[PDB]
Amino acid sequence: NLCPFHEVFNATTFASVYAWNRKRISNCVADYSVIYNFAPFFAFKCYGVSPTKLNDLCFTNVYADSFVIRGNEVSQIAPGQTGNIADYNYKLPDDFTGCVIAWNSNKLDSKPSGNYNYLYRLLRKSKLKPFERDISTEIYQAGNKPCNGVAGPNCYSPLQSYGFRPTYGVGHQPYRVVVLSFELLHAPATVCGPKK
Amino acid sequence: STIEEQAKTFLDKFNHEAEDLFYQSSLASWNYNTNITEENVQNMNNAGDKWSAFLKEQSTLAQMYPLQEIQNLTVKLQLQALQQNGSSVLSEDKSKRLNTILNTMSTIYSTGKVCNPDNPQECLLLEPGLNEIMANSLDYNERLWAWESWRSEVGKQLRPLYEEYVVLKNEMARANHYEDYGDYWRGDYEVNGVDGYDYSRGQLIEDVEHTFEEIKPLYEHLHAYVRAKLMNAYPSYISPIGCLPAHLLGDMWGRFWTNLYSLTVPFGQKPNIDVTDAMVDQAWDAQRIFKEAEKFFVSVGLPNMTQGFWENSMLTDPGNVQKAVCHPTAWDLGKGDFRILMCTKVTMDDFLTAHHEMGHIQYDMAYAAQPFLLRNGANEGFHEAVGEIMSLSAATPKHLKSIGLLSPDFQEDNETEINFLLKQALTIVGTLPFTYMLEKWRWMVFKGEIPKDQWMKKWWEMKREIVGVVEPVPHDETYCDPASLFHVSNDYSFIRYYTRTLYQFQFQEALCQAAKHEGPLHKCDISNSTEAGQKLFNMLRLGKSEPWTLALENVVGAKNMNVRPLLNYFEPLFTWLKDQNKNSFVGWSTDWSP
Ligand SMILES: *[C@@H]1O[C@H](CO)[C@@H](O)[C@H](O)[C@H]1NC(C)=O
Ligand SMILES: *[C@@H]1O[C@H](CO)[C@@H](O)[C@H](O)[C@H]1NC(C)=O
Ligand SMILES: *[C@@H]1O[C@H](CO)[C@@H](O)[C@H](O)[C@H]1NC(C)=O
Ligand SMILES: *[C@@H]1O[C@H](CO)[C@@H](O)[C@H](O)[C@H]1NC(C)=O
Repeated sequence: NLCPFHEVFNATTFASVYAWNRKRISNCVADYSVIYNFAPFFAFKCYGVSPTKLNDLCFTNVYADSFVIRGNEVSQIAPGQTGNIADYNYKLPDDFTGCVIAWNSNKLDSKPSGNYNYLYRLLRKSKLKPFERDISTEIYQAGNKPCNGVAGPNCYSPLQSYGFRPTYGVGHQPYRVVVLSFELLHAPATVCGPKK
Repeated sequence: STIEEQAKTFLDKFNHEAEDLFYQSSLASWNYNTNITEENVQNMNNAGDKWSAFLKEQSTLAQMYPLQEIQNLTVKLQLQALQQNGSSVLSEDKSKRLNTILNTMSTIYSTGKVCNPDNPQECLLLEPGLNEIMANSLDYNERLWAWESWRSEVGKQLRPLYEEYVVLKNEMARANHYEDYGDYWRGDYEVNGVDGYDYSRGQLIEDVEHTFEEIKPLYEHLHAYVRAKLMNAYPSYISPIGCLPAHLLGDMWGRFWTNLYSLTVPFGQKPNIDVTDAMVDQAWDAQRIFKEAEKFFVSVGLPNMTQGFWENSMLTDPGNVQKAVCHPTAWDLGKGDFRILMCTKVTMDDFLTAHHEMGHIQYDMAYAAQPFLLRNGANEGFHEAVGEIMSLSAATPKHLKSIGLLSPDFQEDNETEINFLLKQALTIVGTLPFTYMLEKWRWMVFKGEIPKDQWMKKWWEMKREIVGVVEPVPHDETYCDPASLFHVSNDYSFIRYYTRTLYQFQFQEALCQAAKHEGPLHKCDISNSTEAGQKLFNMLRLGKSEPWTLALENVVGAKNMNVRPLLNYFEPLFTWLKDQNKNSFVGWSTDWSP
């Protein structure tokens, strides 16, 4: 049995960071060599798991979150960071036994007319919590007066767009991020690495 | 939710579509400047209209968060920048009249063509013709004809529009809670709120006057030397005791004395420094020029530039297939996009301008982390000063020898040092009195305390005492001589060129002291000095967040403009001039009568 490690990495489109896509992976052989197919990996941080010892352990579940952010926002995909992605869009817990993988996608994403399909949340009442997803698009009231719905002054919608033109810099170019979070619940493990 | 918190969330939803719209507008402008078509003009018009409408809407929705109820400083500065009414305080009719005035003045100056001699078939224009025949002319009669011809036709058209333009600008500035348009312009060198690091809009006038008082003796000595050199070439045209004629300063308005170097060079037998021959026989291109500039910058310590800079910047003209203005400018398009637009020839001057614009680009990359409204120089002279630091450093003979353009067989002597210092003084010192004169005249005009029926009279009586330039022919009130200048006609502040001159030498002295360099200041090399690079970058990465008074101290240790870096930079030239022109009169007589 080979579960979609290839399909999550090789997808035609990637979900926005504000509403990211989480895939629960179970009943698998690890076959982690599929991940290393992609060469241009911009970051392969491996908080809590050795980047060469993955193919010896067994976990109950594996979650592969995938989203698109800027190049300078990849540093916020790490336990203990702060900013606009790590507290309003995608927060990950302090322990976070897992790996973070990100590569540039200025060709697959991005468009000279402006790729506005990739949005993030610039304003929220409270900071996000580890592995929470806020999809609601209500209007943020920023002060002392109810918005009473779609609104203009002191109101302000929450989700902002990125634009992703291909002439941008390197820290402003789209960067597809795939985050692997291994779950080690006290249950019989269903994902294991091959061994003779 | 306090008013400051509301302000912080507005200026966080502004800083995000502003940046997007500014990138769109800058990309439109860049592709027009690289490809002059009609579709590109339409794209610029659309993008600029969208950006201006967004800016106006954001300003009217910012007039809400009151400034007196905000305690933060970054938020206060951002709201100050966003809340400027500008020309909206004027009535609709008055605003449209002012816009038409500005457009007509700009078009008249740009398309101005004098056809006085013979029949109107033979007429010259600005860049090749009139500039060429004013730059290199040995005929007093021809120079007088050209000068008085431009001052007559152009000024007589400018003045009727200029007076009402001044009235409208004064009304707008008064409606903007200022005193006059001069005060509105001076409100850029203003720090209000910071204790110990503060400035006033009249303190700028006081400091500029004091700095000019300090620089005056060197200017008098240089003027005496220039007059002595000019009299020998021009018999009976310049009196030994009088002032200097207006049309004899190379430029049409006498802004720069650089073109007055062939008749002023002291050591003609000694050849000047020039690396064009070796640079062209070493097979150097624009790519190698900019690669060596980036090598100099990384040797100093500043970071290397983005990969997209090389593939997007237009460094060479792509033939005559497409039309593109090649004026050297550094483009900061916004979201990580830095480009340089210039037509690069294999020349020393093009090499130096490449270094200058590359320093501009480095300054732009330094403060890219600052908010959108604070992404600028601390004042409007910091950018030019920072660029000129590297422009000065890259032209040193030591750096040229290290790079490879100057052969080791060449030796350095006090004669070559004096030649280089005299050329530098002609370029730099020769424009400080003119800039101070022009901005003082504009400030006095906008003040309105002087009358209106003697504008040219006071202009010419201030030219004599401040610059030492005498009118060759009498001028009545129908003339508008200052309006013949680009910045005066097109409504541009001019004190930036006076301020940058002091700031650049302040920075150069500070960075040469930090580089552990011993000797003359003009033979300094910031290269291979990571300490100097870090000291420069400390001020460079601040942008407009910190006040310019503190930004100056972060690199120099002073809190205002200082003439002393200029004076120690030009000290060898000053001593040489004092030792040489002691037998000739210094200064200009006040009793001259034509
Ligand atoms: C530049 O303009 C020309 C004019 O038709 C056209 O080929 C196109 O818009 C641009 N081409 C290039 C190569 O930039
Ligand atoms: C103003 O707000 C910014 C928010 O980023 C903060 O960093 C800064 O310290 C504040 N100013 C002062 C004086 O505290
Ligand atoms: C920038 O300069 C550094 C020198 O430290 C070099 O290693 C790097 O490859 C250069 N990058 C580019 C894009 O020129
Ligand atoms: C800077 O240092 C490098 C390596 O030490 C050397 O090759 C280069 O010539 C030096 N340049 C200057 C201007 O000192």
